[PDB]
Amino acid sequence: SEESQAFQRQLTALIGYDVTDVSNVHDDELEFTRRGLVTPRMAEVASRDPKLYAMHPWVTSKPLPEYLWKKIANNCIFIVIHRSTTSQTIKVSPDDTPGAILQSFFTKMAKDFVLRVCGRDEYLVGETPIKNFQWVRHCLKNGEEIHVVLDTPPDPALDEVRKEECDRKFRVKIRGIDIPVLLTVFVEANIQHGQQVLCQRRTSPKPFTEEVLWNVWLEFSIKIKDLPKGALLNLQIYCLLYYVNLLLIDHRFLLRRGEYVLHMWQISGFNADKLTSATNPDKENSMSISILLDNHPIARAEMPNQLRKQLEAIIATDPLNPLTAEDKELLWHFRYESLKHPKAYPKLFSSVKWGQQEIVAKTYQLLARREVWDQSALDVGLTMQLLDCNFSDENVRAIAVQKLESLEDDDVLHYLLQLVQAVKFEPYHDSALARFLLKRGLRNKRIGHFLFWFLRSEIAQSRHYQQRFAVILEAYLRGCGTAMLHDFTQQVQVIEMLQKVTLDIKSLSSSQVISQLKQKLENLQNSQLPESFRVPYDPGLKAGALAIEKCKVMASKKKPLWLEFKCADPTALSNETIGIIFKHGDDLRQDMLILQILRIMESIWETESLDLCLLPYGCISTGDKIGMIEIVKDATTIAKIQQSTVGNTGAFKDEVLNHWLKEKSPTEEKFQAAVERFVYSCAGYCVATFVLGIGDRHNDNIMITETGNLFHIDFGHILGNYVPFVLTPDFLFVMGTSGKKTSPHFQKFQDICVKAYLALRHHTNLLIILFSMMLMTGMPQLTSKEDIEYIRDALTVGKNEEDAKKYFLDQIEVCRDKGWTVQFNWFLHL
Ligand SMILES: Cc1ccc(-c2ccc3ncc4c(c3n2)n(C2CCN(C(=O)[C@H](C)O)CC2)c(=O)n4C)cn1
Repeated sequence: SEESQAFQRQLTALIGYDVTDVSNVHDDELEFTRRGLVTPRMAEVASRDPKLYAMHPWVTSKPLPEYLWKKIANNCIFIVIHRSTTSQTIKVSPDDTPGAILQSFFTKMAKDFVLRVCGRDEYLVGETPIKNFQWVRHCLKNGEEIHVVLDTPPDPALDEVRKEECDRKFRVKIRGIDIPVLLTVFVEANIQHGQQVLCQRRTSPKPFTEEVLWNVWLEFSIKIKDLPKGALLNLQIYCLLYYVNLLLIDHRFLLRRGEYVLHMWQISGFNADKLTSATNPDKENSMSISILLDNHPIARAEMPNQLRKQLEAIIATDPLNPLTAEDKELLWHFRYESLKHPKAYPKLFSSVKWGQQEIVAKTYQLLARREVWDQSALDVGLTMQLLDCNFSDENVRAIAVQKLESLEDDDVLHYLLQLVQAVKFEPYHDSALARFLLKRGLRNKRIGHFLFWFLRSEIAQSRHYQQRFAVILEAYLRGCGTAMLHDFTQQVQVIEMLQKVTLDIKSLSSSQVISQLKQKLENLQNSQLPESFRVPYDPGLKAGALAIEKCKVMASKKKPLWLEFKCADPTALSNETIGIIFKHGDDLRQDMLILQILRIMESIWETESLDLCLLPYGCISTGDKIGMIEIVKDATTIAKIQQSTVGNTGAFKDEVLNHWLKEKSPTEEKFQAAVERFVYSCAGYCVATFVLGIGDRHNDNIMITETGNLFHIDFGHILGNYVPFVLTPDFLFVMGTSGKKTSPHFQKFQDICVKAYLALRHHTNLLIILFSMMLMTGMPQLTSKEDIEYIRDALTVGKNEEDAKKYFLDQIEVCRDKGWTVQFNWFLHL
């Protein structure tokens, strides 16, 4: 068509990369996957209830926690309804369904419509108890009234989707390399499967010059018939300067034959990029390498006591404890006993010699007998581990994905960020995981909204993986709907203009500066910007006009914008603005990863009726060293609370914070809250920050609210260029204690710590796989391997709870002993 040739022009502005281009490819895998995805998209589209998908309730089926029942008086919750300007409060039992709340409104008063939340694009539709809606649970948690404005349901029609239509050893010739500019140099060629190295050959050292030829045949000691699907020819160049990869078996199961001229990635300064099947786009600068392939089809007893226990002691250890050869042979030989334990599956499948046809054969035999796995309750940590870089076999990976299909929307959103990062571990573009994320993001607008920005973030700052991601996004967009498709267009229009203002103001560096900013913010507020837009980190909110008066640039080398917006929705029960920081220079990708692990930890604590009161504030990476950050209301930096009444000195006073807190409390009662709120929040971050190894931080990078909530910021600043945590004399002061001593609050502190710390240890393996995946996909440079193992030590694995409660309280003590040494040390950092 012609429209459809322009429709693709919009997608390409939404995606941020051109997926029709075919100039940095060397085969039809991408078109093949774009093509392959057409089906699961239309498949999912045709299956979503059009209504429930237009109104996208945000529900959970988990149990309403204790701390929120004990915040309810008596099976009685209050929902303040709004029609016009009339109010009316009503009684509700936590078990009252939203649909039956109208059989209590068109009947419970006399002398069609659906309940929408005031100020937000959030509804309470569908057959759920209201105690189970997230918004309700958020209003309960922070002591707030539930305001709904009854009105007309959106029209599914606006969601409508636009209409569719041999024993021969393997060998490879290294013709030679060539860099358009500069030593001795040789080529390494490895056959890899899941970080496992099947064979390795080399070249003769040639003289490092702008061109180098070899015309050699490197014969491998692997039979053609023993190549497993998903095996990579991995080509590298030492003097290690460059790598590139090529799948030996292809998306159509063909042995790869022909000539290839592959352009190569440079090292700099382990991680996920190094695994990509993508060649460099930058053909002008990139060293390349030329090669040639011509060579096609593709195809229980008992146990000694000591052995069983030796096997038991293997199954039990954490995901990072290395497997010896003796360990592996033992898992393999007793594989059938090993299959009875879902916990065994990562290590058992790491015992497989994947370079051997017949072994792989038996492994698939093993997978066919999968009932104990199939029948076991979903364990996400177990499941994440089969999706990491250690597994290249499709059938193994796909049984992990099968296990994820049972996640309800709530939990998909907890792990969405890292499931999307996990795509980098997929050997091929079309996978069960890439299709799984398609389905869940086509079924649910909140998942799909977030999926858009996660994918879009990667496309804009990763050339290693943008193509694969581009293809997944396109497939998403062709199924989200015109409504959302238009809503996504509003959003990108806005954040591209603001990024522009962001980078511009940044270069201009002040007295003058404050002038320009306000002036550019005057332009955009005409007929270039639309009237409003969903805040990307909180799809619930629509931002209207820029409170120009309130906007500003900030003191900070790289100089972020402090923007504020009016809520674009009239039914908004207040006139508080929406506050966003736009910033360049920080790797906000790392911040996303840490923030989301924080939400997971909050969630692990919920399982055990704890609320450690963290503030994982919204954060969306939009490009390389650029993105936006949600503003927390009524907050200041801890430093600043010191700079207030000691002023830019370092002469740290122990009394200031408990003063500032009383200085900000409306009463003495609300003051105690701010002290209740503080001791929890302080311990929440102390534990969480210590586990991740980002607890040794600087005074300026920690904040509090005029109501007691502590929370860390800037997590890129450490994991991004890099005492146990931070439990300082000022913090302890609010906790009643001084120097060396004790008090009722401080002990409470310690009891909340030890509970929280222990509660995370219950989920050791989960945390470890998440930490481990984070470093590989999001911490460039910071891998080493011996970075990974930190969280092993941190979570004090192998130790008893008793040894555990101990170790943490001691970690706490290094906080009393050091006092100010470090904060002052960080200050003295000029
Ligand atoms: C990487 C990174 C950057 C910013 C933030 C961040 C997050 C929430 C904030 N809320 C209020 C507030 C902030 C905030 N800064 N800020 C600052 C903190 C310091 N800052 C930085 O960029 C630090 C120095 O790197 C600018 C934003 C405020 O002033 N207020 C009131 C988190 N991570």
